[PDB]
Formats: sequence, C-alpha cells, structure tokens
Amino acid sequence: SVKLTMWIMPNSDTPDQDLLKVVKPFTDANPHITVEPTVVDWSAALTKITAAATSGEAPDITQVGSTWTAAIGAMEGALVELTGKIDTSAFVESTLQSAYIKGTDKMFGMPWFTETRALFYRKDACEKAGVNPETDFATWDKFKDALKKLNGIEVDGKKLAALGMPGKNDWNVVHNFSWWIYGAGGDFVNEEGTQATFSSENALKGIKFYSELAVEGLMDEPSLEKNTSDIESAFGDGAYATAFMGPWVISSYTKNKEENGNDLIDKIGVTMVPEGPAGRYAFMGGSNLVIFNSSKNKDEALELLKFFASKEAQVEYSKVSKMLPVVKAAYEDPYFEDSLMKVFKEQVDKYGKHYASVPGWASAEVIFSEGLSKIWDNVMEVDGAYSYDKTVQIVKDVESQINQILQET
Ligand SMILES: OC[C@H]1O[C@@H](O[C@@H]2[C@@H](O)[C@H](O)O[C@H](CO)[C@H]2O)[C@H](O)[C@@H](O)[C@@H]1O
Repeated sequence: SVKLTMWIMPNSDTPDQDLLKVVKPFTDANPHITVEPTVVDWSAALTKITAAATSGEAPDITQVGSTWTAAIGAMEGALVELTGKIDTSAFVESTLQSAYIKGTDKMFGMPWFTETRALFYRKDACEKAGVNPETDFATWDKFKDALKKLNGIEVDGKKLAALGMPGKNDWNVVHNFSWWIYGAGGDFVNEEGTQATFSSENALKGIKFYSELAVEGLMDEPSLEKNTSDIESAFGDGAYATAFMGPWVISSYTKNKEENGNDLIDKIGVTMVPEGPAGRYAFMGGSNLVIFNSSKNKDEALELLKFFASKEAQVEYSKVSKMLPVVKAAYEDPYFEDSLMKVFKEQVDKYGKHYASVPGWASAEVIFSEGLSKIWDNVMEVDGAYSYDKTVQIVKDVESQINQILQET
C-alpha cells in the first residue's frame, strides 16, 4: 500500500472535496494507492513549500503557483526533475515555460491548470448606462469612457461603482498591474529575466493610466483597502458594474444563487481585457504540480501526476474549479462551448503573457506585493494628497530591490 499526500491551494470553498471528486477514478483503478489532500492557503504557500523542500517534512506532491516553480526547482535537491518523465506533447505549449527554469532544459513542474483575469460586467448596469459591453470595452480609451457612464449608475435604486478592484497586499497586487504594463509596451524584466525594467517610460504610462482610474473616481477608492477575496465577494453582492477577476468566481456566484437566491450570476457577462497601445495583453498564471525529492513513493507520485494530465481529469477539474485545462484535448469537450469560459480560453491563448520563469521571481513577488500596494496608498491619500510623482518614486525604489534579488542568481 502507498499513502500519497499532496498540498493544494484553495480557489473554492471545498478544495479537498473537489480534488477527491477528481482523483476518485484514479483510486478506484489503483486500490494499493490512497491520496490525501491538505489545503495550504495562498499567503502561506511559498513559505511553507520552501521550508518543506529543505526539511524533508513534506508531502509527496504539492501544487505550486506557476510563477514560483523555478524558485522551488532551483533549490538543490528540492524537487524531482521531471525532464523526460512526462509527455509534454499533449500540453498547451505556452504552459510549459513556467515548468522549467529559464535558461535551462530543467523541468521541475508539470502544468496542472491555467488562469487569466477577464473583464466581468453587469449587463443590467450597462444597459441602463447606455454601454454596449461587446464594443465599448474594446480599448483603454473606450473602457474609460464606459466607466464614466457607469460611475454611480443605479440598479434597483442602489448605486454601483464603475470598477471594483483590490489594492491590499496579496499575490494579485502585481498580477493586476501586469497586463496594464504589457499593454502600454513595458515589461517587468529584460529578455534574459536578469534586470528590472518596469520604471521604463512605457511601463510607467501603464501604471499611471490604470492607477489614476481610481484618482478620477472611476475605480472605487474604498475597495482599494481590501484584498482580492473581499472584492470578489463584493462584486457577487452587486457592488460594482465591472471587475477584473479570474474564472473561479463563477463557482462562488453560482453557489450564492443556489443557497441564498442571489441572482447576480444571471446578470453578468465577461469580455476580454481592453486593448492598449501595444495591442491586447493578458495575465497568464495557473499552477503546476511538483514531486518533492523527499517522496518515498516517486513511482506512485509520478503516476498521480500523469492522471491529473489525462483528458478526463483535466475536463473534470476544470468543471469543478473553473480553471482552464493545460491539455489541448480537454477543449474538445462540449463543456467548453460555455460562453463565459470561452472568453478566458481565447484571451489566454491569443494574448496571455507569463512572467519570466526565473528562480528569484517568487522573492520578487513579495517585494512587488508590498511595494506596488504603496501606489494604492498614494491614490487613497492616507499620507498626503495623491501625486503621480510619488508613484514614480515608489516604482523606482521597488526596482532597486528587485535588481538585487535577481543578481543572486
Ligand atoms: O503569485 C503566485 C501565484 O498566484 C496565482 O494567483 C492566485 C489567484 O489565482 C487566487 O485567486 O488568489 C491568489 C492570492 O490569494 C493568487 O495567488 C497565480 O495563478 C499563479 O500564476 C502565481 O504563481
């Protein structure tokens, strides 16, 4: 007998159950293998995985944020090198770069699922505001015009803010800036992933355009006090006409209707992020699976990773979590005719961009999460009036620390 244990990060209200619903076909076909999941929340996962990699007090397998894979894989003796042990031909090509350490041929993770952030909107709010959501969000400038018409629009006598986005420190702080920087024609690092470049003229143009949506009263300023989960909940309670969110919120809003009669789910659509002067760009994230080098059943652990990559497990995991599969064949399933999920798939395939898969990137995100949240503190005027000039200084200070981190490699 073999007791396979794995850590998972939560994106639903029942993560352990969702997972067991997906691996049940595997366990029914391998009676000598048991699988026990354990939840590790996102804010603790990097610290916990890093500690477990060196102490050996670890499960056999852990989910890992795609942007962290290289950081963990670069830890000597931390993970099983998967190079050649998994068949990557079946995978969506673009998902594989985050499974390797950039500049090496070393694959330390297997892509598990993909996610991007799309523009959710209230159909009823748009109709009343005279906003056509199929056309009026297409570009930065049209998006901004639409927000002005949606600002303070009322549905059933309650005012909505035009755009609700979090500003508090969680991992999504940098993710929510990413595609504004990209769409302006900037990037976080050079091609090699070895120096920071997000104080460039173009990067700052994107930072200024996005952050000043709140200065101008279009993005809701009080919501910048809150984190992603709180703003997701607020949108589900009707607080905002629009919000940029991942696909998993659809599970939450569907449950809110089933349990509470909250019909928000029936009032929303989703469209791609607005196009900037560089063309359209979107955040590409998701998670990979890795096998700890300390695993005493690497044969079974590797067997379980291959099952998670099977067409049926990918379809079923996508159904329960709303995440996108990383296996091309899953998308032939009728389920992906869904009007909302189609948007996330088209956006990530055509316009998705993932960070450089470098070992220092995980540590960089810690600095991004604290550093860039100071931009929202500036906008929120908690220490003096807002000024763009203070944002520029915040960004330059973050860049210096990122460069020192990248130089450790
Ligand atoms: O930056 C770490 C990893 O973040 C992942 O995004 C998570 C979101 O899906 C979730 O909704 O919120 C948490 C924070 O509470 C985010 O960490 C990305 O999918 C990964 O690509 C990324 O490595």
